[PDB]
Amino acid sequence: LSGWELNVMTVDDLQAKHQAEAHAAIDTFTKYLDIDEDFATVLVEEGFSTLEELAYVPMKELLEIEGLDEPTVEALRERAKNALATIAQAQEESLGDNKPADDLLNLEGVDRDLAFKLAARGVCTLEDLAEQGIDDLADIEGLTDEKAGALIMAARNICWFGDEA
Repeated sequence: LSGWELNVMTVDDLQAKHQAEAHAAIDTFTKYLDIDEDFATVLVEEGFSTLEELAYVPMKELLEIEGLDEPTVEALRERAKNALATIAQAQEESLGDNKPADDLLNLEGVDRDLAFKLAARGVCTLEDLAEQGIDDLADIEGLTDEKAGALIMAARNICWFGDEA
């Protein structure tokens, strides 16, 4: 009805979602004023909670913060770089919901590419391959139907026909 993604998750904490998140960000600026601790704190007016579009901001609006020396701005830039790094890490961890473990790369005949493709197909655990047919594991970038069938036979032999755990 609104066209935008609605989110209702919290039940008792972070219930307001606008005031409880305003003054609770100590995990973000855990090392912000690394020169000395008795300098300042992050503000709520600007927010200091974005760390993505805040990397580039002119000096027209940063005067309202008392105690603005060049170590302060250098520590701000260093923390922005560290935030960029941790955000890129969180992205590269969240986008790829595959995680091919050691049991997935131990199959004979699959490199990183085939492992990633079979993990993106929808299966990621060894015991759940026997219930995937030949056409189910088809349309793979770099996998012949005969080779896919043979790998399915090998999987069902090592897991089901082998009778081991």
